[PDB]
Amino acid sequence: DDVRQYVVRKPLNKEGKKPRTKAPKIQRLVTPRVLQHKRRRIALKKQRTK
RNA sequence: UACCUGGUUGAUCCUGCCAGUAGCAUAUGCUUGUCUCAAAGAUUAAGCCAUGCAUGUCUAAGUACGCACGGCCGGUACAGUG
Repeated sequence: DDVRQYVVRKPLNKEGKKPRTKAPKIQRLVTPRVLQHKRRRIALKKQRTK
């Protein structure tokens, strides 16, 4: 299950400022970039063996 | 530029040093218009030190929920600057 729909967002409201919400960047989140990095590492291993 | 000169005697020839002579380094005195370089708290005390400064550092690429700013949509995980 994804965790992006449970990140605690803090509401921001300041005197004279438009209100908004803030969420942190989720660490150790498996993302396509992470899998691509893992696959590139595996491909480098393949290339070295060959 | 491989150079000497005065001084021992009544006079002479010597040994011989003293004193002259030129540079170079520090100091000092007097004087000083232009211009280019340029040493400089070593010598005595590696003595003692008020104060300020002399060592900091971020890229697309470690960690950004500081509205501290801030949007080409804001249920956006993380826009961006930081």
